[PDB]
Amino acid sequence: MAKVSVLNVAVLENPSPFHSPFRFEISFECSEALADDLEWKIIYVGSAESEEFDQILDSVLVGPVPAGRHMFVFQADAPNPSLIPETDAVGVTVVLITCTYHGQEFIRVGYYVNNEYLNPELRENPPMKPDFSQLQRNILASNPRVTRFHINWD
Amino acid sequence: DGEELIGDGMERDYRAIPELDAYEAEGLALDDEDVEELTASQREAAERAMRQRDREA
Amino acid sequence: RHRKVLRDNIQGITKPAIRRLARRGGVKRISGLIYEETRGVLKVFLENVIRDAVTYTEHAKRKTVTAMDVVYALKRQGRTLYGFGG
Amino acid sequence: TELLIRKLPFQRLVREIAQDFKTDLRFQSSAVMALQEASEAYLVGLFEDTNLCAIHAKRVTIMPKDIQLARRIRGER
Repeated sequence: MAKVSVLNVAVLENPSPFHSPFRFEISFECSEALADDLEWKIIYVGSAESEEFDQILDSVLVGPVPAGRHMFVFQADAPNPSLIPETDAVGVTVVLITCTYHGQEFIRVGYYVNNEYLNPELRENPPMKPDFSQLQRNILASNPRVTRFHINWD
Repeated sequence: DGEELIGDGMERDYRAIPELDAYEAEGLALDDEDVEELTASQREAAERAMRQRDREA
Repeated sequence: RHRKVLRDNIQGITKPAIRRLARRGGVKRISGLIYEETRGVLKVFLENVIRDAVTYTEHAKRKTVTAMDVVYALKRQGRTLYGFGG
Repeated sequence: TELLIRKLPFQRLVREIAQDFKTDLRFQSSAVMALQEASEAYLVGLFEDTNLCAIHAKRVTIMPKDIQLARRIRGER
């Protein structure tokens, strides 16, 4: 049974301009000290259609992990709009926070992200080519989806 | 542009149809055949082969 | 005149089931496109759980898939919750 | 009524899918019941996420994108 349990994720600076960084405050419990690193990563799903348009915004390492309750702040640069299909640029998608030990993902937190124009005319008539300077990214941080996977510690 | 799940006339969906609503014995195990559990050795040996299959996949 | 014998036509899953599940999930309206999409997800879900359970059965040296063989495969799937524990 | 997927079509479905992996399989009736309970739960789960995803694009009609997205929030690759 697992050595790490996420207590919380705080979505910070939300909503925000599409280009502003993602800011997360992650709190977790460690029941048994980890000698090696935990790898946390933030994933923007670019297109619902394919797993191929997913962007890894950043990745950080944490460790050794002593036992107890801990926090770190995970910030990452907003996704690169050149890689997002125009159809999917506006409207809903998903961002994911994930954690890995000895190569196996043991947890995946996910949030629905809405990319929306704050400009009433644009909302009415969006340009074929989406303008990302006009898009606000609202993360729904009231409905995280926490998904756990059994992994081998040691 | 789509379908309303409600649904005046949705009652059509909750109909009981016993022929479709129960299992048939064909392909099932009754009443005595090998149910023997997975032990320990075989369990880890199987979990082994799978962790490798999803590696190569 | 000219009577015809009925062949047995159960194959996969029809629309009423999809609506029943969608309704269980609070969905009040669906695209017609939802039906195909949903069968696909079910097939894919079942495929992965069945393949894992078959492999548990192959190792037990028997031709019957037991209930524990399924339970075990299901643990390989991962568990979604709507909040954080703690 | 609590009907979701009817027992027989589901059994037939499982049997067919299982046929690709191994030949001449039988199941315990409990095993089918479990796959059934599992499938039904997994799907109502996505549907729940589906309505939620659809409510935040501000639509009343769910679409295959919403389903696509819902499997991603759980990380089906």
